[PDB]
Order: sequence, then structure tokens, then C-alpha cells
Amino acid sequence: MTTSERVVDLLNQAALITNDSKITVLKQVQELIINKDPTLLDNFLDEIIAFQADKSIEVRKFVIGFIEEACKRDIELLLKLIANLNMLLRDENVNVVKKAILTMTQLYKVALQWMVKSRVISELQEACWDMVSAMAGDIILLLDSDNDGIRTHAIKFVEGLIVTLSPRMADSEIPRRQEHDISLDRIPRDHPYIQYNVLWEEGKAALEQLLKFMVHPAISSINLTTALGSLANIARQRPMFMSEVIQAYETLHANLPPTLAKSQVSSVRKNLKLHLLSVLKHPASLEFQAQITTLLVDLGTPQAEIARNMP
Amino acid sequence: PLRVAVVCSSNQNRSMEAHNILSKRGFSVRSFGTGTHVKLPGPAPDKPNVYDFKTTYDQMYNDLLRKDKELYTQNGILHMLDRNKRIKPRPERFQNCKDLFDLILTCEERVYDQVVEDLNSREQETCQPVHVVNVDIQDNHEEATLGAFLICELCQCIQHTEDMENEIDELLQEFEEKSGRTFLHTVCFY
Repeated sequence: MTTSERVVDLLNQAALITNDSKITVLKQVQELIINKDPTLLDNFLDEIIAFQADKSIEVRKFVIGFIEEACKRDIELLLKLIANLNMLLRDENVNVVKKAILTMTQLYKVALQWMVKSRVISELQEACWDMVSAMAGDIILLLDSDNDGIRTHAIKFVEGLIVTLSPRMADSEIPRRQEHDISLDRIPRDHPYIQYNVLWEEGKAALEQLLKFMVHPAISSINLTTALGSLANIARQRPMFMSEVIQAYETLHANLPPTLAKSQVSSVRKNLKLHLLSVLKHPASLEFQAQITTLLVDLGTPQAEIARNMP
Repeated sequence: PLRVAVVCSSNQNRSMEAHNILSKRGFSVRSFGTGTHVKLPGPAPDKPNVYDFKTTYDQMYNDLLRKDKELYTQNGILHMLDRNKRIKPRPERFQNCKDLFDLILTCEERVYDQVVEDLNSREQETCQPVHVVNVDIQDNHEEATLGAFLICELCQCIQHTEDMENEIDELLQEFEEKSGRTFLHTVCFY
């Protein structure tokens, strides 16, 4: 019994199982057609994807994950799969939506790298990119979701979009894992389809959306700490944005959000301290050192701890 | 369900009292310490007994009854080591853990800081959030027992919600007002 036979059997089995146990069998099929023999991925694609219609939240979450891996293995599949993904982003269940946001966080970069590396570009591939781009647009709108979890995932998505759509600079601090990630500066100014300047503007607007979000007076504890942390990352990786981030910190510290409960206020404010200290250590914070120091001291930071975090 | 981690400093008392309650009531639970060293109470509060996390519970048991059989029976440390042995061979450092959780609960603010500091400094790969919650539990048998039951009511309560992320904060507030205790709450990312 070969792989293809061992797969047809696993699927016949999965079509008959009536519960979440079927995910195990599906995960094994995944391993076998994405990793152990990708030549079979196309043959059995439609049949894994059709599980997108299953009533089970977990089976649907597994399908988004499968999409994510199929697309990392062969980015051309995104020509078909982007519709399924955008529809799963609109799932009535919050846990499916959230998985969708996390997968887009991965695939957006990947798709953009593919558009940029591609010399000649078919109309279809252009449309696919417009799809991905608009799905990013949708997730940005999810910052107005009424669900606290959706918001938090939306923030992280928006965070990565801002890093991706802006240039790495000499004084950028870049995490080992993301070394080979596309960034604006890797995109040729004369590309036949990807427009360096449209992208630079879309990052700026994304960052404007986030800064607006921070100042919603009804902002939740967790949303605020998340947004605070995303600005610390953006600030470190993209120090052309240092001034906006510091100003966002300044704004929060004058204007504490009045729906926060006492302990929520404490939680958020312990993170504000931590992100100020972490930014102070960055060389591009120089200008604003006394403005940061004023802020830190006002929150009760002791000076042996302030001084450990100079550059 | 809900994959939970309970975290304190030495992974001896408070964090194992919770481990034990959660485990016996069907949670999937792991426990850890964050401190630099494992500290057991000694002859005087200023001179505790100090070990590396590589050290077995059983080992500490005999290192201690080599010191003062009497002092460690009376102060309940021996019974605790024997209880911990039955759950887990050795205490575990949070900073060395590689597994993912839905909810990390800390038993002291200082530890909450260490957990946050640790999770914020790791390679972020996925942006999956994990919720971190503090409750201050003094380090003694009685409070540790009380704090374990409270942590168990909490997780049992979180497990009854339809949507954890959307309502955890309302529940924690309900719990502050019932219990008289404050619950710090933050998220880190994987």
C-alpha cells in the first residue's frame, strides 16, 4: 500500500467519522500530502477543503490550518484558496474567525514575497493579490469588532502589516525568526505591479488606524495592553515611527481610559512601564529621553531600573 | 476544555497545591517556578535551603532529613515533598518550558512579572495569545490550600463561558468583588 492508497483510505475513513476525532485522521492526511509527498497535494485538495463546510468548529479550524500549510508549500494554490480563506474569515464562530486572522498574519507576507519575486504577472495573479490586499483591509476593520478576542488578533495582524509595509533601516532591531521576511525596502521601486508607494501609504494608514483605536474611550484592558505592545515592536523594528509611538504613550498617560476597572488600570499601566523601558533602550529614542523619563518616573519606576535600560 | 499552567517561584508549595487540586478535578494542568533557585524554608527565614531545578523532590527529602529530621517533620516540609513526589518527579523552571497554554496563573505579582518578561522576550512565531492572571497567595500551607481552591473555582468558572477571551475580564471582576482579592490580567503572544 503506497501513499496515494494510504491517503484514499484515510479520507474514506474521515468522510464517515461523526466527531472531532476525524481531525486526527485529517492531520495525518495533511502530513502525507504536504510533507511526505507534495505531488499528491492537487489530487486530494478539493476533498480536504470541502471540510470547510463541516459543522464542527475544530474541523473548520483545521481547514484554515491546512490552507495555511498548502499555501506555504505551494504559493500558486492561493489563486484558488483565497476565496475559501476570505469566507472562513467571515465565519459565524469567533474561534474560526480568529484562526483565519492568524493564518493571514502568516500568508500576507508570503503572498507579497511571491508578487515581488514574480517577473511577469498574469491577470489572475493580479486579482489574487487584490483579494489578499482587501482581506487585509477587512481585518483592519475588525478593530471595530464587538468581540474582545477578535480585536486582539486584529491588532496583531495590523502590527505585522505595518512592519511588512515599511522599510528595514540600519538601526532596525530585527528578531532572528523574521530575518528573511519581505519588507518595503526589498520591493523594487519600478516593479510592474506592486507599487512601492501605494504600500508605503497603506502601512502609514494602518498605523493611523491603530493609533485611533488606542484612544477609543471604551477600549478594553487587553486590547490596550496588546496595542501598547505592538507599538513597542513597531517602534523597535521600524524606528522611523518612534515619535508617533512615544506620542501615543504620552496621550495614554495624560488620558487614562475611564471604563478600565482599578486592577485593569494597574495591569495596563504595568505594561506601559515595561514598553517604555524597552523603548528607552533603543538608540533612536535619544530625542525623547526626558519625555520618557518623566513618564516612567510618574508611574513609580525606580532609578536603578530606569538606568539599567539606557542604550 | 482549557490547558492551564500554574506558576509560582520554587514550584514547591502554592504552585503544587493548585497542581494537585486541578489535576484531581480533571483539568489539564502543568506547574512551574520562575525563581533563580529552588528555596525550601530553613532553620531561619534568612538562611533557606537552596537547590537547582535539576534536583529531585525525593532528593530534597533526604538532603533535609540529613539536616534535621525533626525540624522538617514539624514544619510540614517533609509531608509536602512527599506529596509533590506523587505528582511529579522534580520541580520545573517556567523559562525552560516549551509547551503552549491557554491560561497561565501566577501566585505572586513578582512571578507574574517574571512570566511576562519571559514570554515577551521569546521568539514570537504565531501571535497566538495566552492569558496571564495573578493572585497573590502568601507562602504558607493554609493560604496555599485556600489559594488552590480559589484557583480551581476560577478555572472552573472560566471553563463554563462560551467565549473566554470576550468574557474573562468580566469574570475576573466578579471574582475580585466576591473574593476581596485583586486579579491582574494581561496577554502574551507565542
